[PDB]
Amino acid sequence: MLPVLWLESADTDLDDITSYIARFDIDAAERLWQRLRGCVLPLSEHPYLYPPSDRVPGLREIVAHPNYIILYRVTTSSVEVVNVIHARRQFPLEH
Amino acid sequence: MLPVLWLESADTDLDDITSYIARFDIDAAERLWQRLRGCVLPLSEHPYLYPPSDRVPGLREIVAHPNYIILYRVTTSSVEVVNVIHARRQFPLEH
Amino acid sequence: MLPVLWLESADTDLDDITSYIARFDIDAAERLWQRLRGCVLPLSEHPYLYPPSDRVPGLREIVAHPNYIILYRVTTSSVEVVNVIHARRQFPLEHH
Amino acid sequence: MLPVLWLESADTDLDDITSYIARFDIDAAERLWQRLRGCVLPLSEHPYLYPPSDRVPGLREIVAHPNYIILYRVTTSSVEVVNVIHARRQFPLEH
Amino acid sequence: MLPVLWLESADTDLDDITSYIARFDIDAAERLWQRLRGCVLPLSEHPYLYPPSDRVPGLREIVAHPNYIILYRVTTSSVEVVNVIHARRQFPLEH
Amino acid sequence: MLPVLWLESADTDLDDITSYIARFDIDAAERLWQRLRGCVLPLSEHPYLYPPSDRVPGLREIVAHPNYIILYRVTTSSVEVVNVIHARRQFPLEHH
Amino acid sequence: MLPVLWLESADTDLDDITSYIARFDIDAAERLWQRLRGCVLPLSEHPYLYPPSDRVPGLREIVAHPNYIILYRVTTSSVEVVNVIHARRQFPLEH
Amino acid sequence: MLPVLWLESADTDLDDITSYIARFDIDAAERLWQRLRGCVLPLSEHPYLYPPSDRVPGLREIVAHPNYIILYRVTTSSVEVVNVIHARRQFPLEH
Amino acid sequence: NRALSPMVSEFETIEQENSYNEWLRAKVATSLADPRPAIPHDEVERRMAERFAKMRKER
Amino acid sequence: NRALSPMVSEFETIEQENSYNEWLRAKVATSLADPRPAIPHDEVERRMAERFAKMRKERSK
Amino acid sequence: KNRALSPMVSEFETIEQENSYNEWLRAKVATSLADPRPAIPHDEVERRMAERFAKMRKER
Amino acid sequence: NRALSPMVSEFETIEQENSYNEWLRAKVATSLADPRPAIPHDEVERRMAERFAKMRKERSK
Amino acid sequence: ALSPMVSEFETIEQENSYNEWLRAKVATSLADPRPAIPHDEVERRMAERFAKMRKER
Amino acid sequence: NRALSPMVSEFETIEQENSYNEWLRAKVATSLADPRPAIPHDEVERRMAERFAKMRKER
Amino acid sequence: ALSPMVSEFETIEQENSYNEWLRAKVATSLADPRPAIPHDEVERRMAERFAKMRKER
Amino acid sequence: KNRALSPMVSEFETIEQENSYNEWLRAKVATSLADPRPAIPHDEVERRMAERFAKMRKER
Repeated sequence: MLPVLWLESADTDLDDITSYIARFDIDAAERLWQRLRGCVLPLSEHPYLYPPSDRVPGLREIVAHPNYIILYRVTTSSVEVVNVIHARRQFPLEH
Repeated sequence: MLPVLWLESADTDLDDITSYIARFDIDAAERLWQRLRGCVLPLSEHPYLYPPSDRVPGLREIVAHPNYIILYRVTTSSVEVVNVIHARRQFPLEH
Repeated sequence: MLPVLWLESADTDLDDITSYIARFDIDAAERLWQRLRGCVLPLSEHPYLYPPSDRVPGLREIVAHPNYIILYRVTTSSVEVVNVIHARRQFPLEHH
Repeated sequence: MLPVLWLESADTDLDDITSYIARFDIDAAERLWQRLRGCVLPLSEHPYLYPPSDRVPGLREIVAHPNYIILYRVTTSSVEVVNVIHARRQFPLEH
Repeated sequence: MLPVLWLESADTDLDDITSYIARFDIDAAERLWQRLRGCVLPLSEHPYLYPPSDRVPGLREIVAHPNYIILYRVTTSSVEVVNVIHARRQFPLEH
Repeated sequence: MLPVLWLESADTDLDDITSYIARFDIDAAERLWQRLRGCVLPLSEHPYLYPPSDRVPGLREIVAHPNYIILYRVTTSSVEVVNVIHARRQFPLEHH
Repeated sequence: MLPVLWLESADTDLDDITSYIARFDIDAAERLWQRLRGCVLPLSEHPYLYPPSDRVPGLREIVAHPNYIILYRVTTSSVEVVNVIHARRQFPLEH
Repeated sequence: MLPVLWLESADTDLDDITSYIARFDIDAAERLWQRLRGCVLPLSEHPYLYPPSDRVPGLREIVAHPNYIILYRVTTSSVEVVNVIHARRQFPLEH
Repeated sequence: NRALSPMVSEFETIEQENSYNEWLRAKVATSLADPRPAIPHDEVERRMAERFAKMRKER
Repeated sequence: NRALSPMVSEFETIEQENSYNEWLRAKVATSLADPRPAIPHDEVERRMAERFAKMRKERSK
Repeated sequence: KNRALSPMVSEFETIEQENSYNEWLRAKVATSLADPRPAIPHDEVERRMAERFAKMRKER
Repeated sequence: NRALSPMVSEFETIEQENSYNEWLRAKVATSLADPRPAIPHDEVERRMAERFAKMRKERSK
Repeated sequence: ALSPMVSEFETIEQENSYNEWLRAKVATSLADPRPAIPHDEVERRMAERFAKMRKER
Repeated sequence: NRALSPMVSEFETIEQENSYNEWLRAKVATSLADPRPAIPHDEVERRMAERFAKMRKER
Repeated sequence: ALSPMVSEFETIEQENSYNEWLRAKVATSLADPRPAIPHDEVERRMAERFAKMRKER
Repeated sequence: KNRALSPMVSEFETIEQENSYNEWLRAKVATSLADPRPAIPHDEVERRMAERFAKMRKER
């Protein structure tokens, strides 16, 4: 059993993605976070559940939605959300 | 604990989807089945793991890949792969 | 690991309760089902998690909300939702 | 695995509820504590088990009984019981 | 994770202990069961927790109280309470 | 996850109990320590596992053997073995 | 959390090793089983603890003693002891 | 949770052991340190995992490899690597 | 008889508390004795989405 | 403000619901800002047994 | 009415596509469920797969 | 047979210890050979509440 | 060039440019000193985020 | 007073049961109030192996 | 040939013969149809094993 | 007395080796514990390692 933790950088991504979706539908930005949530939390008891990332080694890919991927790493003491990205386009970006 | 079963129609979708990917890259059609596998089998011990389908009620959606979705139903006695579809386009074909 | 099953009578409750709740707030009816759901399913891996029912022995109580209780029984081979009830009033009182 | 800790303010809540109850039934005071306690401890191995609080964000709600709610926060090093409240009335008071 | 099951013979033991105790203290009968029960259930997530029985091989001993032992066997599909015995005297009898 | 620590007074018990047990069975003294050990250490990952002590509140009882009890307290930062005692008789009754 | 299971073949090894040691010291054969035990059971909560086997891929090596290795595989539903071998010599053998 | 610390003398053993293995195979002396690593660090969250040393009391033995043993002590405030030795021969050297 | 303090009970009267309990006992006993076989969670899930969809259409 | 049906909410009117939810928010915020460090479960358990014991003594007098 | 969706808000280009996609999916699943041919277990699909790729690799 | 010290064993003499351990062995073996299938925890829990309830009724009469 | 059935991208260079960006992004995110915050704090930061948006109406 | 049935208690007399309890309460309270800092498990483990070794030597 | 510090074997061919044997052994053990028995049954088979040996004295 | 052990019952050839090995180990640990030089954390040993192999690889 591992506690679920997010990197400060994966949360900065969450705003950048939700804020962008709020411009058209504020509920779509909300619904996304609920599908994001429903992937991140299940990992506490089943961490080694999602396959390893091909593009980024040592990380695991969650295709939460056709256009969105959650990237996590299973540490010695926790499950760590590294970044959340758009599966098709280069978004969000570094600032 | 539930046994993993596929509907005959979900396997005819695997045939129509992999017999098409092989034409461009025969390994890509192989790699897909391996991501389609390590997402269908894990359901035997965790069947209520993937969220319910919005578009189709009573079914559950697995976004296995940005372009591909697995649709399954958790029965009284088994986990049933209903269909495998293209997340973006209307494919595979009718017969 | 146990499969989560509902009794026909427990769904018959869900019906009556959402059809009633909806006539004021169609989203409240929705939200309720999502809080019931988020209780019922977690039982598949942790069934002995909610305490036993006092009023009904051999059953377990989920106070999902101050006004709503889920009653389940952990069988030899499954987790079974027996009934969903209003925690304070006699409702839904099956009319047939 | 996280150790279960209570805030001084949640205990000085437990005292309050138990003292009022005892005024009628001293055993009901006792029975409540078995149940309140039998809610708080299971969290050590399953911390993300109870849903997040709507009214108070960053906290999680345990409807321990129709009239009583336990509010906890999971952290970096421990599961923390923040307050215990009557689910329907404004009681016990803060001090 | 394994479901906790009791053998009919261990229950027809619980009855026996509770009936004898009640002859003096009916609450001691009750208090025992909370503790006997509060030994048996923790096994669902931690089955290999209590050491193996010396006197009876393939079984595990729970010294629930100085005068009482719970005997369980873990298996393929469930944690099984085999018998409940008085740790010091030959009681309750088999039937 | 909590580190397992023993109070000087709980070891002082272990001493008296093995030195006593040994004068009959040097292996029984050994075997006892291995059953105490196999209780004490598992607490590091599961501290809230043994029920609270009735006679001493805020402490937890491990009936390691019908004649022997381990008493521990789960602190803010550790699992602490307070004393090891004979479950039926007043022993080891610290002589100083 | 995974249940600890042994393959029939890893238990046939256990006799072949203990029986061979009993010819010189029957207690040494016993002590070995206790060091074997103390490696196999800890795996139920920490399966991915011992490194993967180099010689045999998909298996994990436990150097329980300078002359003895435990080989296990972490399945979908259990931790499986595959074989127990002498770390330096080809022993025990196939029959 | 305990921090992983090495005694200066245990690191001088690493120096004498790896500066000798490099003479035959420089990669073997590297591979050894990687098996010496993924056995020393896991102790931070599981320090009471390896059995106590028989020959040296108050210490714990890690048979990292058939020819090599890690000796550690779990202090009040840390996990301490005392020495790394050859499981078969009297090596490394005194100074 | 005797009505109860809201801290003590989720009911107003003892008389009531019981009337509720007996009702729940009778309800569970009816629901368990019921022959109609148990439907899995995903079918209830289906019956739900169907239910709200039918209501939203009555606009 | 309007009235609420018991199926809809645990409160009698919205006015109450708002009053309650602001109270709870203020309570938690008071409880978190509080300096007194968090006590482990077994100490609360101790403070409990002591509490009921003191009451039971007061009933048989 | 017909709108042009962002590939950041939907997996569809327009709303017309989403409707005709979601009716197709509904019809597909409903066809697949009404289908009488009994469901085959995972290991048989696994078998049918290895056979499928093997037959393709043979085609030079 | 010889006498045992309470620190050494939970029994008064070895004779008892042997008698007890053969009884326990026979008891478990009877309990395992028994055909009646194992009932889940919540059913035992049910059979319990019923048991104590029947006794409490017998005390207030 | 790539067929949409084959890949989520458009060309072979897209499977180069995106994946190098992602590799650089993760490597930036891991090298970052700011310690990882637990799920319930992200949950808190979220409710606050949507609440601030709903107010802009 | 009143002696107890062995099924009911691990003691023979109520008088005794209590005398034991008060002793345990006083023992724990002495042991907790004790200033000497707590030794970790591995040191107790060390003190043990040392203890038996010293006894085996007295052959 | 190998130095004992370098390897647990004796020669380079020993690191071939032993590892092929182990590979063949595991592959035999996995292909075996007899279902895996739980830890407590092995535990039972053990107590029985040592008991049978102690009796031969 | 001096005996010839099986490599299946002990990690030593003879019993004389075991005694002189176990006294050496006892003396080694006792030297290592009595040592005043403060204990360095894992990441510093990790650093001292990468530096060690790097210096060796440089020696052609």
